[PDB]
Amino acid sequence: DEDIKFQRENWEMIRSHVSPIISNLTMDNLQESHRDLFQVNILIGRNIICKNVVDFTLNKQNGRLIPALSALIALLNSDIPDIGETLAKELMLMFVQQFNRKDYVSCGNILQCLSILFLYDVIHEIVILQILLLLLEKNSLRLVIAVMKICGWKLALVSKKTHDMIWEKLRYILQTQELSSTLRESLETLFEIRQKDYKSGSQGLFILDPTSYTVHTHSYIVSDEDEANKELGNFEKCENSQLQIYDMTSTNDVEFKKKIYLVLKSSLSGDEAAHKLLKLKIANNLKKSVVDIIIKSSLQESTFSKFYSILSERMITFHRSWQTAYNETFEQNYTQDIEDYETDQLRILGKFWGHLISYEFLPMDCLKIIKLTEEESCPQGRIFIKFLFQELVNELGLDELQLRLNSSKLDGMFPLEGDAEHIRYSINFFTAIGLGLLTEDMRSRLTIIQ
Amino acid sequence: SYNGIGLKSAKGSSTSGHVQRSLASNN
Amino acid sequence: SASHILIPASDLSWSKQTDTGITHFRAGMTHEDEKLIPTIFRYITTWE
Amino acid sequence: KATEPQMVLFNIYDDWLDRISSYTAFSRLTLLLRALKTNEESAKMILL
Amino acid sequence: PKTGHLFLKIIHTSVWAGQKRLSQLAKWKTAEEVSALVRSLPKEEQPK
Repeated sequence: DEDIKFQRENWEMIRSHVSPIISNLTMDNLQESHRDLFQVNILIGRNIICKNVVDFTLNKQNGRLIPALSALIALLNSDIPDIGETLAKELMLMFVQQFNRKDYVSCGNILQCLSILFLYDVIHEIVILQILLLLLEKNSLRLVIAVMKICGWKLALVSKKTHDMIWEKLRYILQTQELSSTLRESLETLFEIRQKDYKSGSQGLFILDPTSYTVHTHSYIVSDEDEANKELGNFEKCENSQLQIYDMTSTNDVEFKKKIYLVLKSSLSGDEAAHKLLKLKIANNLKKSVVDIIIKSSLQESTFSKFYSILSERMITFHRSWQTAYNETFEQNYTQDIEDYETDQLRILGKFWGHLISYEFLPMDCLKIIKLTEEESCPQGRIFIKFLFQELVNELGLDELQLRLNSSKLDGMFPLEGDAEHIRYSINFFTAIGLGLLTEDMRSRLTIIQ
Repeated sequence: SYNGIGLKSAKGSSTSGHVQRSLASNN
Repeated sequence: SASHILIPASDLSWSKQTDTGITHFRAGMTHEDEKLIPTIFRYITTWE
Repeated sequence: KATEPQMVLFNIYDDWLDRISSYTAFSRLTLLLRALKTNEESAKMILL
Repeated sequence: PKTGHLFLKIIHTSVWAGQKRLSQLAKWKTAEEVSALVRSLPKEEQPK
C-alpha cells in the first residue's frame, strides 16, 4: 500500500520533529521551540508529544531544564487544554508507580516536574498536597522536602490553611521523634526557608500573562484512575504613527557644551572642577565628548594652566572609563585635528599631553602612533612633537627620559631597523629640538650602513 | 555623620554650611 | 563674582599638623542647583 | 538627496540669537534671502 | 520668526507621478502636511 506507507513516514516525521525540539529546548528559546512545534500536528501527534516530554524529564540528565519543560506545556495548555490533559495524567501514574517501587531518583524527577506545573497553573493544588499526604504517611523524606522547596511558594498563596496544617504535622516529627542523621539537616532546612520566605525557589519562565494563559486548572487527584492511554503512542491507521523628524539643529550638543564650559569656569581649583564633573554622572557614550570640550576650552586660553591638567588627572584616577576617553582623544588630536591648530595652540597641546605622559597618566606607548617620515609627518604635527618633548625633558630630566624611551618599543620615533633615509630624518629631527643625546644609538647604525 | 569636619555653625558665616565629600579625592 | 565657589574643607586637627589635601568641600554662596556663576580667577593668567 | 517623504528641522539663525534679538535676526535673514532672490550668483560672492 | 526653527518638509517626486492638474493638487498637499505638523506638537508648543 501507499496509503499505509504515507501515513507511516508521516507518523515517523512527526516523531522526528518533536524529539529534536524537546532536546533543544532551553531558556530564551521557548517561543521558537513553541513555533516549530505549532506547525507540527500536535492534535494527531498527541501521545508522540506526551511520550517525548515524559521520557526527557525522567532521564536524570535533566532536572535543571525542568522549569523550561513545563513552560512549553503551559504554552500547549492555553493553545489546547486537551494536550496537557493527558500529559498531566501520565505524570501522576509515573509517581504512583515509582513510589510503590520506592524509586527516589525517578520520583523526585517527576516531583519537580509537577510542582512547576502548579506554578504554571497546569494542575490543581489538590493533586500536589495529596501527594504530600502520602509522602508524609511513611517517611519518604528525601522526596517530600524537594517538593515543598519549589511548590510552597504558590501553595501558601492559594491554600494557606491546609498548607500550614501540613507544616503543622511535619513539625511534630523533628521535635519529638528520633530520625536518621543525614536526612535530619534536610528536614530542618525546609523550616529555614520558611523564615527566609522562599526567595530562592520561585524563579522561572512565566512566559504567559495571567490572562494570555486560558486558565485550565485541571482538578485531578492521585486517588483516581487515569485510564493509561498508551495506545496513541503506537502507530494506527487513519481513514480520516511616529513622525520621524530629522534633527539638523544640534541644539542638544550645544546645550551640553554650555553646561560643561560653565562647570569649568565656575571653579577655583581643578580638584573642585573634577568633583563637579564627577557629580553630574555623565553616561558612558558622552564621556569622549566631555574630554573634547575640556581640551577645546583650554586652547582658548592664551597660555597653558595646571587647572586643566590637575582636573584631567582626577578623572583618570577615578574610573577606568575616563582613562579610555583620554587614550581615544590623544589619537583624535594627532591624526585628525592637527591641521586645524595654530602654532600658539600647539604649545598648549604638547605641554598638556607631555605633562600627562610624564606623570604616567598616559603610557609611553601612546607615542606608538607617531611616525617620523618625510612623507607622512605633518608640519603642524612635527610642531606638536617638539612641544611635547620639551615638556618631557623639563619634568623628567634627560637621563630619566632615556630610561623610558628604551623601555617602550616605539619605532616611528627611533628607527634602528633600516630605511637609512628615515634614520637620517630622525637624527636630524631630534638634534634640531635640542636632543642629540637621545640620537646616539641611531648614529651608530647609520655609519655602519654608509 | 559629622566626623570632625564642618563649621561649628552657619550663623556668622554667610553660608548654609552644606558639606559634601569630594569625589576627586581618591581616598 | 568671586565667592559662588565651593570652599575646600578638611579635618582641622590634622590640618594643623600636616597638609591633608582636599577631601571635603563646603558651600560658598547659595544658588539654585543648576545655576552657576563664573568666577574672576578663571579669567586671569597666573604669574608663572 | 532625498528618496522618501521626510521632515527635517533646521536652525536658520545659527547662533545669532546669543548677541542679537530675534527682531534683528529676522531682518538680517530677509535681507540675505532678498538679495539671493534678486541676484543669486553675485550674492554668493559676497558671502564666500 | 522668534526662534528661527525651520521645519523643512521634503516632498519626494513619487507623489506627482500619477496625477494631473498638479498646480492645485500641490496646495492641498501643503495643507495636509502643515495640519499633520500642528497635531504632532503638544499644546504648549502649538501656534496661536
